[PDB]
Amino acid sequence: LICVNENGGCEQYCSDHTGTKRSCRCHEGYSLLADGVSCTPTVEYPCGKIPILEKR
Amino acid sequence: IVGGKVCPKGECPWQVLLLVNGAQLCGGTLINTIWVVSAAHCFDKIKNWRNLIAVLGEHDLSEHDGDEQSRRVAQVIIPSTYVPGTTNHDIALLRLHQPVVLTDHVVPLCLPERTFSERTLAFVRFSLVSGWGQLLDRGATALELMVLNVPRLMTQDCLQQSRNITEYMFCAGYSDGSKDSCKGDSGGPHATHYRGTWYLTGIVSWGGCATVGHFGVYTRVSQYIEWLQKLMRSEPRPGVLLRAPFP
Ligand SMILES: O=C(NCc1cccc(-n2ncc(-c3cc4cnccc4[nH]3)c2O)c1)[C@@H](O)CO
Ligand SMILES: [Ca+2]
Ligand SMILES: [Cl-]
Repeated sequence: LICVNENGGCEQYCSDHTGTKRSCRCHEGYSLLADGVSCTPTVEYPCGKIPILEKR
Repeated sequence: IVGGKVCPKGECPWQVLLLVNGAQLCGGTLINTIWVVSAAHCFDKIKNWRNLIAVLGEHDLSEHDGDEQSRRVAQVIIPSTYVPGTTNHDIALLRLHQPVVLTDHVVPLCLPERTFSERTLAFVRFSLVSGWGQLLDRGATALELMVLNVPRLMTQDCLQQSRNITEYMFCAGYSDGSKDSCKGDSGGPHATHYRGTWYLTGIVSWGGCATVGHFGVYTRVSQYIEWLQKLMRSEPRPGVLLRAPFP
């Protein structure tokens, strides 16, 4: 898994490390799940989500 | 916006309207509670830097519905490399005098990391552009916020398919004269969806509205991520206009 291909499997941000190693990261207002790839909001109004559509 | 549709109220919650003496100037994009990204050229002819207002939560300019939030613009930051009256480096970072309050109608667009934007977002074909600009070339501006889905072109392809695009720009839209961003939309967002979240990838630049044989030109935000992030960590300086070294 490299960040250049398929975003490294990351939902949001991806860093390559020394070896066959990759870390995904999330924007402020999100936290990374235990899958190591998914980002879940930690605040009411995270960036880049549309509240009226998220509630619908 | 030419050939788009009304953005349903609340579905473009990062869109900013910039006003000078109450008059429509340009669009912008909210990226945090105090920071707005717009286009440098919007500020080429500002006389009184103290009468610039940013409005969040706007939708229909004919009415007040209580979701609007207005703020004074405290700082307008422009790259050193921008030359007034031209297209290259057409980006501005605006600091609001007081934060906006996030609500169902006021939400920032995510400013992506550079690597993510270059490696992933740059290959998402379609993105949304929005604003209250002209609905037609040589036509009236919109009273309701409009939005348009546009496909992005690699610059080689834009040059070939066109009947000067730098590394700080990209082309998007249509060459058939039907669909484009227009005067009144500059500074607004080109927003890209990836896996459930929207990100800022372009700024509506200038300037030929839905002209047959030509595509819309957008500031390539990925080139400015580090510049923006450093400025957002900096203290404000007296005087509204600040020219900041680029890179
Ligand atoms: O030169 C000036 N600079 C100020 C200033 C401010 C605010 C707005 C404009 N401004 N004029 C034209 C356009 C524009 C054309 C266009 C075509 N396709 C997509 C986006 C487009 N935008 C535009 O954004 C200029 C003048 O004010 C000269 O008086
Ligand atoms: Ca209104
Ligand atoms: Cl204010």
